[PDB]
Amino acid sequence: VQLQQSGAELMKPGAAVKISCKATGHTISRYWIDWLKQRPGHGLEWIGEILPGSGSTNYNEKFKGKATFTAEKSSNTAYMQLSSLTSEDSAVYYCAMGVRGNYFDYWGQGTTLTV
Amino acid sequence: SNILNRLLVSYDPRIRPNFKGIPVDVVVNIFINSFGSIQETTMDYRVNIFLRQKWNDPRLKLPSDFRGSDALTVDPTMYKCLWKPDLFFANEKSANFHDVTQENILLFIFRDGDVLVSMRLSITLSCPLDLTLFPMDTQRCKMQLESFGYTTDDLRFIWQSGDPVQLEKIALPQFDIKKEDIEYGNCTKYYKGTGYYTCVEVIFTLRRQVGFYMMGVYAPTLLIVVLSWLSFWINPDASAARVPLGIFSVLSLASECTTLAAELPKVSYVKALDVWLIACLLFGFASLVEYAVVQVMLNNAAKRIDLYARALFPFCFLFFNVIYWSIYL
Amino acid sequence: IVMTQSHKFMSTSVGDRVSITCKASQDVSTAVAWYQQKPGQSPKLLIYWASTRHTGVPGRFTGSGSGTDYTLTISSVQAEDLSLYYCQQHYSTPRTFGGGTK
Amino acid sequence: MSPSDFLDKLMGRTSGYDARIRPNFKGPPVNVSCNIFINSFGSIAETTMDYRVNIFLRQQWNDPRLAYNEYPDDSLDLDPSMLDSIWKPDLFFANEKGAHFHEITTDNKLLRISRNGNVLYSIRITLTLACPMDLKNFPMDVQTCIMQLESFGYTMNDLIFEWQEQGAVQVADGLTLPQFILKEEKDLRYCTKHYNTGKFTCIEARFHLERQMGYYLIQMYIPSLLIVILSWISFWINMDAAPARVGLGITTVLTMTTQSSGSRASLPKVSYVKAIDIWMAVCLL
Amino acid sequence: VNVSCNIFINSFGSIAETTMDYRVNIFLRQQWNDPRLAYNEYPDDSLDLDPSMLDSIWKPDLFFANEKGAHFHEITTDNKLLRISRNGNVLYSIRITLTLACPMDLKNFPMDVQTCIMQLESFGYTMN
Amino acid sequence: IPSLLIVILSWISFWINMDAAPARVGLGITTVLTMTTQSSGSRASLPKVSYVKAIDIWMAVCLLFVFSALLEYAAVNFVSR
Ligand SMILES: *[C@@H]1O[C@H](CO)[C@@H](O[C@@H]2O[C@H](CO)[C@@H](O[C@@H]3O[C@H](CO)[C@@H](O)[C@H](O[C@H]4O[C@H](CO)[C@@H](O)[C@H](O)[C@@H]4O[C@H]4O[C@H](CO)[C@@H](O)[C@H](O)[C@@H]4O)[C@@H]3O)[C@H](O)[C@H]2NC(C)=O)[C@H](O)[C@H]1NC(C)=O
Ligand SMILES: *[C@@H]1O[C@H](CO)[C@@H](O[C@@H]2O[C@H](CO)[C@@H](O[C@@H]3O[C@H](CO[C@H]4O[C@H](CO)[C@@H](O)[C@H](O)[C@@H]4O)[C@@H](O)[C@H](O[C@H]4O[C@H](CO)[C@@H](O)[C@H](O)[C@@H]4O)[C@@H]3O)[C@H](O)[C@H]2NC(C)=O)[C@H](O)[C@H]1NC(C)=O
Ligand SMILES: *[C@@H]1O[C@H](CO)[C@@H](O[C@@H]2O[C@H](CO)[C@@H](O[C@@H]3O[C@H](CO)[C@@H](O)[C@H](O)[C@@H]3O)[C@H](O)[C@H]2NC(C)=O)[C@H](O)[C@H]1NC(C)=O
Ligand SMILES: CCCCCCCCCCC
Ligand SMILES: CCCCCCCC
Ligand SMILES: CCCCCCC
Ligand SMILES: CCCCCCC
Ligand SMILES: CCCCCCC
Ligand SMILES: CCCCCCC
Ligand SMILES: CCCCCC
Ligand SMILES: CCCCC
Ligand SMILES: CCCCC
Ligand SMILES: CCCCC
Repeated sequence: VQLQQSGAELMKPGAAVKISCKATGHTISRYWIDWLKQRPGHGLEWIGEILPGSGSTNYNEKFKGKATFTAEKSSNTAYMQLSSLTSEDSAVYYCAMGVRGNYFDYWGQGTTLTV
Repeated sequence: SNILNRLLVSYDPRIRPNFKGIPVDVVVNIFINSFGSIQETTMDYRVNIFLRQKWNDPRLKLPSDFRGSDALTVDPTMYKCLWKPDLFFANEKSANFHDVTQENILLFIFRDGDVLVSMRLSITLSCPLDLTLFPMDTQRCKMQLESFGYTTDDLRFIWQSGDPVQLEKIALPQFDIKKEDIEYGNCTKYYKGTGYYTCVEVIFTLRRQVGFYMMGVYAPTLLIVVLSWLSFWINPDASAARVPLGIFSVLSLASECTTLAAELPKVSYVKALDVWLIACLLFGFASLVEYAVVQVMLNNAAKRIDLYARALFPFCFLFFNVIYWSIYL
Repeated sequence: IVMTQSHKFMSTSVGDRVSITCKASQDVSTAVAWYQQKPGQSPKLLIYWASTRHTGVPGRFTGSGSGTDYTLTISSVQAEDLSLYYCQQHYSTPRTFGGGTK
Repeated sequence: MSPSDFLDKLMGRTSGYDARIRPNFKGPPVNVSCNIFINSFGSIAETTMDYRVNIFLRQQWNDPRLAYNEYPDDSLDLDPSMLDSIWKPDLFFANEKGAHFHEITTDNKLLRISRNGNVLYSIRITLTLACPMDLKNFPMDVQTCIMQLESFGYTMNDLIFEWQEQGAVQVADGLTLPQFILKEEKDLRYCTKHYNTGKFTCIEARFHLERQMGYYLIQMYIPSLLIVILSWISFWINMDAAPARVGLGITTVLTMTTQSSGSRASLPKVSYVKAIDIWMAVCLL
Repeated sequence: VNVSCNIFINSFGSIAETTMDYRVNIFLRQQWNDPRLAYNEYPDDSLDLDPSMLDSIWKPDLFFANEKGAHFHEITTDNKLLRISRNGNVLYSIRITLTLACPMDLKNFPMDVQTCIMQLESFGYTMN
Repeated sequence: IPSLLIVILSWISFWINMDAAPARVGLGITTVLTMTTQSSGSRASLPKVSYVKAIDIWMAVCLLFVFSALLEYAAVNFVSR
């Protein structure tokens, strides 16, 4: 099981970027795909979760509307879209996955974002 | 224990939430655990699903002194003390609960009285089959959910706004389902004397794989019709050869007509699998009748009839394949 | 829940015993995980449920504590143990971590 | 005053209602107007001589001690679990041959007690009723399969059944039948059982089932129609072709034997002669 | 609460390629700790009990995700077992017959090799 | 073995004089009798499956060889005028 994200991203304010999480090793509609945020100076932070098959999502109350989770079983990849980018959004975004619990034992290499 | 025993006290499972107020909203959800193949003989199919229900019940509002994670996952055997929507399946011939170690039920009670119940059922739903163009057909089997004892004034269903049916991988023996229409939220039944009853249905589409029939019906039947054509190049004086060679082409075709319909429903209308067999049964019989026309010609150069028939039935038959496989496929 | 680590930076020599306190906000009582994130890589899992180890972790990492006060423990600090350590509660839905210890 | 105190004053604890005593005990018999709604009619078995039907058995009566004044509603749809502490007519199906309630996610029961006591009672039942079939002319027969709603433990001075005056039997829309076409006319007569114990109530509903001979005309007739005309070409070859001609006759006279034997797939092994086995016997001739 | 569970299969059979399933009866055992059953009254390490007492303790509600039909055995009694160790360890053995369904890949039917599974899954309790 | 025995028996048609048309053709038709029956019985207890199996490309190939056996003497009558 492995999670291969996209590359680094550079956006301007007001725009919106979509980060992918290419699940290489299992069907994407099998496990919950979690999304995290690592902003330097501060610590990590949990964005939400999406079961890529049933379209169910449980966003964090701080990221409601700011983040949108989607999936596409044509290529086994889970997407995240950040709307209304600001300077606060400068951070690294991961797509973890907890199989036997609500911990994060499978991680992605990271996707640097710089507004 | 007081997180739950303090709620069920003064709680009445015989009274729905908002008794005289608005109707009760039930957001129906389903996960297909297994999807059995269609039984053409009985017009049904066996399915194993996880029926999920999610309504509001303001008497189950958890107190302010309950932190929890977000829900109140309780003993699954505690469902007998709560109100539950009484939805049946209007198509099921014989359904079934499941208690393999104990009864398979969820019960989540969120902080705002919201309730989740996930039964685990195995339904034998009945869907009528339209066997016209039989091997190349496609059916649509329903899974109508419906309330029984509560009119639309009291109880009211509606599908999940996201993915109501959550099938992941089924891979039937000779069927397949990819994406369909979870339609007719206005499926509400009207019954004279009782009233309007809620209904919500999912009509799956089930294409049929013709691979089994291309090598079990069409393949062997095709060679037998070509087997009849061997009697055209044989010397017509050999009466005891072309005649037995032709009777085989009608006997084996007649046998295949009964062997195929023996495991199908006895629908009273010609299907695509019968137009093929009845056609091949006539090309075989026509070849044998051709010999009688040639045998009479000797009773008086009849080789011209066989010569004109050597390169006529293959043309008259291959012309059939273009017409047949273009209509039904 | 507000997980907290009251020591952003800890000092330790190679071969020491160090305890990293992650004082939870409310009572989870077992739901704690500990992560290690070397510079420029994803935080790998070390402990989950506050006392169990992950597949392929060295045996010098030991979780303890319960209720609110938790603690990670490294018996013999090697050279690779010089990185960031995150605690994490997986008891509720909003899964805060608690800053990080160095 | 409360929705729970009402059900406790109408039934249950503080009611005094006794579900063991019929309404108007030692009075006029409780007449029970009842209608049905068939959902999935079909599966008419010939080897077993029975059919399977899915119906909603609705039956109405009047229990004078269920008359309330608290709620101004005309009727009141109670919970489907409170129709176990009220009296209920104990009717069975005289030719049911197998039956079972439906209990999927809840007992499929309906209760509606009007303000004057008029009780409604709808339950979903899957029956495997038995109808003796007359196969004198099999492929073209016209059947008449019946169901009998009979009382068991009450005589006709305790419990009397009736049909709904208008629309006593109702069929679901688009209810089709393979091999059959359920005629829209349905006879509703008074069966009445006089047993060793006394007069017992009964009401049956005739169902006429005209058979669709599309199947048998393609499966049984055309193959036999073709094999018979197959042997006719034996009259054209020269008489000297002894082995070829006799081979044509032996196979055709032999194949008709297999066809006639195959004409009893699901037909019950019955004494008299049918209409399909004297087409086979004549073509065999 | 985690439950180390093991299986003892009495018999396979009726492996139907048509129905695409197989029947088996097993003795599903499963052990877990229950700290409010530890006792200091009897000096016995383990302590067998009447299976009628098995309906008053907590029990994990595991199901067979591909069971396709199952049933307890009630012949002459409940075929249930219960021994509460003196620290809380609860043993739980029950006889069960399962018509498990295993999809068969018949690409080489007469001389193939099948792999039929048995998924012991929880239903009403999440992973935490 | 039964299907193997039928393919191995249809070959005897070549061990017969080329004049016995009823013999060879009667043999080439009797052999294709049981092969269609043997092949039909091969799917007795098997589910209706789309892809081809191992036994299915055995009954079909034995059917093809037994089919070509009868098809040969139809090529001999045309030649052996
Ligand atoms: C309930 O859940 C928990 C977690 O969710 C399950 O966890 C089990 O945990 C045990 C450890 O407590 C684990 O057994 C370990 O296996 C490892 C090998 O994979 C061992 O390395 C490990 O350490 C011991 O063995 C090492 C090698 O011998 C030693 O180097 C090490 O020092 C440890 O040895 C200690 O203990 C031994 C024996 O007691 C003794 O020599 C000394 O006292 C020494 O101090 C553990 O042996 C299990 O593998 C985990 N479970 C699974 C399925 O993997 C737990 O199983 C679940 N069930 C129960 C009933 O708790
Ligand atoms: C169990 O048993 C009880 C009582 O035995 C039954 O209840 C009685 O049912 C009968 C008929 O089913 C009732 O008698 C008749 O009711 C008719 C109501 O229909 C309308 O008819 C016309 C046309 O719409 C209207 O003018 C009329 O007002 C009604 O609204 C009446 O039509 C009858 O009266 C009229 O017709 C007669 C005959 O022509 C005249 O003589 C009258 O003057 C009048 O013009 C008649 O009343 C009876 O009322 C019901 N109650 C009682 C106490 O008898 C149950 O039906 C039965 N089954 C159950 C309970 O399931
Ligand atoms: C469509 O689904 C709905 C289920 O909700 C069904 O009709 C809709 O629901 C009820 C009728 O069963 C109607 O409620 C009405 O709302 C008005 C609003 O002012 C209120 O005044 C009435 O007293 C009543 O409560 C609702 O309007 C109706 N929707 C319509 C009419 O558009 C029905 O079973 C399904 N099929 C239809 C509507 O064709
Ligand atoms: C099924 C009847 C077919 C009759 C065909 C006519 C005889 C062949 C004549 C070829 C010149
Ligand atoms: C039964 C077919 C007989 C056809 C005879 C044709 C004579 C010209
Ligand atoms: C309805 C079947 C007609 C076939 C015609 C064959 C000549
Ligand atoms: C199989 C068709 C052969 C045609 C030959 C043309 C004389
Ligand atoms: C289904 C209709 C086919 C007719 C073919 C006539 C040659
Ligand atoms: C298809 C092979 C049959 C033999 C032909 C030889 C002329
Ligand atoms: C009783 C009728 C018999 C006729 C047989 C041909
Ligand atoms: C495999 C499909 C062939 C259609 C004639
Ligand atoms: C399998 C069909 C081939 C078309 C000639
Ligand atoms: C009604 C069936 C007609 C077949 C030729």
